[PDB]
Amino acid sequence: VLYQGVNCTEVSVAIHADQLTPTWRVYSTGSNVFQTRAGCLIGAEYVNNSYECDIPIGAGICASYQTQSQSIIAYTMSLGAENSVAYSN
Amino acid sequence: NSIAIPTNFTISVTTEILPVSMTKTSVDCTMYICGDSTECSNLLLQYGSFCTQLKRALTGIAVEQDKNTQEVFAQVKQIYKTPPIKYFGGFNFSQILPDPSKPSKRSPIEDLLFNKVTLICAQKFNGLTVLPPLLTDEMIAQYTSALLAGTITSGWTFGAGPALQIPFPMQMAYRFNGIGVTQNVLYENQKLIANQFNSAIGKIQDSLFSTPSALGKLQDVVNHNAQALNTLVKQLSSKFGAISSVLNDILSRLDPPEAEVQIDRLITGRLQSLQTYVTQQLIRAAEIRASANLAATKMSECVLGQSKRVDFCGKGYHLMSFPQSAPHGVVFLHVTYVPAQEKNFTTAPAICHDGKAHFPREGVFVSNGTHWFLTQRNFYEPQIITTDNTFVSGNCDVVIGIVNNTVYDPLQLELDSFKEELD
Amino acid sequence: VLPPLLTDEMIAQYTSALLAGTITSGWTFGAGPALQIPFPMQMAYRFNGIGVTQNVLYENQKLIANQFNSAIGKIQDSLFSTPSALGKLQDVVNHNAQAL
Amino acid sequence: NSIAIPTNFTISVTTEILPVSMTKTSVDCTMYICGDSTECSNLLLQYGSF
Amino acid sequence: QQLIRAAEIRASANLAATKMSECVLGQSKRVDFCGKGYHLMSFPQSAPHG
Amino acid sequence: YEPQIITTDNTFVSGNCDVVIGIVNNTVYDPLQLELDSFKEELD
Ligand SMILES: *[C@@H]1O[C@H](CO)[C@@H](O[C@@H]2O[C@H](CO)[C@@H](O[C@@H]3O[C@H](CO)[C@@H](O)[C@H](O)[C@@H]3O)[C@H](O)[C@H]2NC(C)=O)[C@H](O)[C@H]1NC(C)=O
Ligand SMILES: *[C@@H]1O[C@H](CO)[C@@H](O[C@@H]2O[C@H](CO)[C@@H](O[C@@H]3O[C@H](CO)[C@@H](O)[C@H](O)[C@@H]3O)[C@H](O)[C@H]2NC(C)=O)[C@H](O)[C@H]1NC(C)=O
Ligand SMILES: *[C@@H]1O[C@H](CO)[C@@H](O[C@@H]2O[C@H](CO)[C@@H](O[C@@H]3O[C@H](CO)[C@@H](O)[C@H](O)[C@@H]3O)[C@H](O)[C@H]2NC(C)=O)[C@H](O)[C@H]1NC(C)=O
Ligand SMILES: *[C@@H]1O[C@H](CO)[C@@H](O[C@@H]2O[C@H](CO)[C@@H](O)[C@H](O)[C@H]2NC(C)=O)[C@H](O)[C@H]1NC(C)=O
Ligand SMILES: *[C@@H]1O[C@H](CO)[C@@H](O[C@@H]2O[C@H](CO)[C@@H](O)[C@H](O)[C@H]2NC(C)=O)[C@H](O)[C@H]1NC(C)=O
Ligand SMILES: *[C@@H]1O[C@H](CO)[C@@H](O[C@@H]2O[C@H](CO)[C@@H](O)[C@H](O)[C@H]2NC(C)=O)[C@H](O)[C@H]1NC(C)=O
Ligand SMILES: *[C@@H]1O[C@H](CO)[C@@H](O)[C@H](O)[C@H]1NC(C)=O
Repeated sequence: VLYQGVNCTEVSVAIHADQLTPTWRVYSTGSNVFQTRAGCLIGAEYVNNSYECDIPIGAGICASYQTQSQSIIAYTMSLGAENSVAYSN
Repeated sequence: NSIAIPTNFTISVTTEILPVSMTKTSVDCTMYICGDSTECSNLLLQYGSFCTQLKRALTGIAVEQDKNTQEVFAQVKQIYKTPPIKYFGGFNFSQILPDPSKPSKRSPIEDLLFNKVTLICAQKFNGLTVLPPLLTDEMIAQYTSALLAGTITSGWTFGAGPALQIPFPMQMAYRFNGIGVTQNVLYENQKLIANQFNSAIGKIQDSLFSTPSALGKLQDVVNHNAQALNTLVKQLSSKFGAISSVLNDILSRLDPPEAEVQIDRLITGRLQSLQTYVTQQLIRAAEIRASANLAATKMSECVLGQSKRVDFCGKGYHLMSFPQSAPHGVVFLHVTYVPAQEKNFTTAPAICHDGKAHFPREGVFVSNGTHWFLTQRNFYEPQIITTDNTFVSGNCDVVIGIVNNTVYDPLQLELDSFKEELD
Repeated sequence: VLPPLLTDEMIAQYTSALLAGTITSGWTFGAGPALQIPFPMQMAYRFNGIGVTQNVLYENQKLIANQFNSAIGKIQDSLFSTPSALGKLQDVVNHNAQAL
Repeated sequence: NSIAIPTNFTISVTTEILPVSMTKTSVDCTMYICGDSTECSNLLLQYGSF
Repeated sequence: QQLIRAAEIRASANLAATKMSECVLGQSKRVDFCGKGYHLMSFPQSAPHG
Repeated sequence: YEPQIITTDNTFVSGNCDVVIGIVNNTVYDPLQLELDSFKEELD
């Protein structure tokens, strides 16, 4: 679940105070709360490895379901493989 | 019988600025109209699925804006890098290549473009929110950098498949052949061409820096979306015939039977305002999509290749183009060959020699008033008219305006310088 | 209704300039300074452009000029005699008049 | 092994017609809706900046 | 409705300008872009609203 | 890739071996001068 336009601190505080209008709660355990520019993403583990974009999140961040059992992960998308061309005179 | 032929040329760089994407907005229909009032929400439900349609229209626009950005910039399979030593025949590309010393790794020109055009905005945050682009400014800059590295190090082979390295001056020589100018024109004047290129790029940087309106198209896109949202928010203060523009005051003062009437008046006005906003956004989205499609076409035909479409890739004969990123859009620098310093020569459609009509294979016959020469059409370079440069078809009679001149045959001349006397 | 910024005479002047440029300087006009070229040689270049050699034009120059003149006369007669030839523009006018 | 090759040619002129501009209109919103009535204009102001 | 028609006319005008540049100010190799047949040249003529 | 022998039929000549940057030394073959040799160089 992505809470758009909010800080993760504000969401976590609202969860602890039982202030959020939707009454369902995502487990929101350690390593599943990640701050993006789009908003606070809860329920996906952010990894450093880049992958091709699958489900867009925003601001460079995409999420996908991947085996690492399986889970939903978030990552900065890869733009492509690197190719250094052997330019010479 | 008069033809003008250029004797010099200018390398010119022009700038074309195109919008690619809009600010992506999202509207919470119920809060905008009813603002957290339960009574209003219950009345709003009687108008059917208008909020649902409005949400899909804005979602579709947001998706299209990301599609437009990807279609314009993500045209390269791989991210190409320039060599550690940025020497390209004397062509200085530092103004259009990433500057490693600055954050974001943008070129000097991209940084200028980003500074001239102007993530929680407190203003207008009354249910109207803005979604970030899917690609960040750094990712767009990376695509632009890859496109520039590909073009600079591998020319036109990059767009059609694997990137094949070629020395830059030879890429330019090919491009010169592409515009009907021989390779030796570039190689004899390579220093002049590189100096004119560098001057033109410096002029681009100064032109963009000093002209407040250079990027008006992108500022206009930003201004239209900001104005559309200011109008949509401003409409909340209107009464539309209601006793008050504030929903909480209507509920605070009146009993349900009267509040429903005043609320329905506010719902009608606010819902009509949202439909007006969405319709205008759909029209603007269509205009931006058309612009993005043009920008993607230009990216493919001007940057990933050499175009022969007149005025498509700037004024003059197209040589090459370089993309630069800009907020909500793309700026293309189009490098063209412009003829200069023409001279007026006498011409003829054919030369008559031994009773046969000789026509140019690749060129035009010219005269300086005493001697006939064959020259290429786009650059004065007189050659001796010979049986290798011309072809023969017909007699010296049908062609109108044929003139008498000697056509030299090397082999008959050679046969003389070998055994004419036998001993 | 607001008048157009360019008058019909100004548009005609732009069209005239475009025609004079094309007729007297060919394709050199669009890319930079206008360079005069004899018209039959402009056509010979254009013939090379379509994969036909220059001598085809020069051997048949009179035939080509006559066919051109005939085709233009046919254009004038076609437009004069066909009531629907310009329907796209009449449709634009009719849609705006109907809207008002 | 059969190829057809033109032995003659025709110079053809065709006509393409494209719209470029519309009649440019302007609407005085208040007169259209209220036609010089002050009472209507004062009621029209309650609908905001339409 | 006027905004929609304006968008359609703009698209037409953009096509007309493209054709002006590629058919009148040059020789096009785009099939059927500048009429049927192999393109040699084009001549513009003015018309009301187009 | 289709290597051909560099000859006076495949190339054109313009200028001296000085202005062009990066010019390299190689033989350019001329069939007619070679042919003239295989016809009457010795006369008899
Ligand atoms: C390729 O061009 C760039 C410029 O486009 C050359 O880099 C340096 O450019 C600056 C101007 O931006 C040159 O002038 C400097 O201006 C600053 C202004 O504050 C001044 O403080 C400096 O003292 C200087 O005058 C600078 O001279 C120039 N660098 C050099 C070494 O000349 C770049 O060098 C060019 N590259 C090649 C390979 O020629
Ligand atoms: C073709 O046109 C180019 C310019 O578009 C000509 O190159 C320019 O030639 C002039 C000399 O006539 C150069 O001016 C001189 O520059 C030196 C620089 O130190 C200065 O000391 C002299 O007093 C004078 O101003 C000019 O720099 C040069 N421009 C470039 C970009 O290289 C070229 O000569 C023309 N060629 C023909 C065949 O007409
Ligand atoms: C290629 O086609 C063109 C026409 O597209 C041929 O030119 C035409 O040739 C005919 C003769 O076969 C000409 O007709 C004659 O015209 C005179 C005019 O005074 C008339 O008195 C005769 O009774 C007869 O009708 C026709 O005018 C001429 N058309 C043009 C436009 O010049 C050409 O001969 C053909 N060439 C080949 C190689 O087949
Ligand atoms: C036309 O061009 C020819 C060739 O360059 C000129 O004749 C040559 O002129 C040079 C001096 O500039 C002499 O050294 C050559 O011997 C001349 N060649 C021949 C074949 O006579 C000619 O003078 C030019 N004429 C005009 C009017 O510009
Ligand atoms: C080119 O040279 C030919 C001769 O080689 C000229 O042809 C002669 O022209 C005169 C009239 O000018 C006639 O009386 C002769 O009978 C023609 N002779 C031949 C063999 O055809 C021709 O006129 C010259 N053309 C130009 C343009 O000067
Ligand atoms: C190509 O060959 C020429 C000779 O035919 C070389 O020119 C000589 O170069 C040396 C220095 O390398 C000079 O001292 C001589 O005076 C030059 N002679 C002539 C006749 O020009 C040339 O350097 C060779 N080029 C390459 C790239 O090897
Ligand atoms: C969220 O709040 C913390 C409070 O310390 C702040 O440091 C952080 O920058 C904020 N993040 C965003 C994305 O606003």
